[PDB]
Amino acid sequence: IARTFYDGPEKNYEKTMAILQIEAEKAELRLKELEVRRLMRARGDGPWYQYPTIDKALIDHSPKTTPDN
Amino acid sequence: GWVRPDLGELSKVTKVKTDRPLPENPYHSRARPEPNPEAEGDLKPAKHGSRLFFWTM
Ligand SMILES: CCCCCCCCCCCCCCCCC[C@@H](O)O[C@H](CO[C@H](O)CCCCCCCCCCCCCCC)COP(=O)(O)OCC[N+](C)(C)C
Repeated sequence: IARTFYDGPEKNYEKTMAILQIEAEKAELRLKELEVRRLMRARGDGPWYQYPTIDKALIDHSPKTTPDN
Repeated sequence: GWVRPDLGELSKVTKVKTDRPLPENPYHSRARPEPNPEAEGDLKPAKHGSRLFFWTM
């Protein structure tokens, strides 16, 4: 029965190790991702949460009938 | 010897030669804030996929 239907304990042992490594890395990635989102939303210095401002190319830099702009 | 200017002459844009130095910061502008640094590097696939709850991709 063991020879025909099953494998040795090493396969399950090392598959468990691989699965555990993947799961732990995903957990730490999720925690880091939440922290990064919080910091970016608080400070606004990252690529995320970049809310639009007025484009400066719309300004007209020509004389304006009056010296004082 | 005064000649009356013709039609179209007093409205010309002309050039002026001056010893007055060109003002540097006429608007009295403050220093502009530094921009957000940049995006750089190569794009790698997401580590272990989306990492949504149970999805392995
Ligand atoms: C000497 C007398 C006493 C002997 C009694 C022996 C007791 C065993 C008999 C009972 C049958 C066991 C139940 C079957 C469950 C096994 C399912 C699974 O585990 O088997 C797969 C293997 O598949 C097997 O072929 C299972 C087939 C069993 C199908 C049962 C059907 C019987 C129904 C009878 C119908 C008869 C005719 C009907 C007429 C109408 C494993 O997949 P695999 O990943 O590859 O194997 C990994 C191990 N390796 C790497 C070493 C290969």
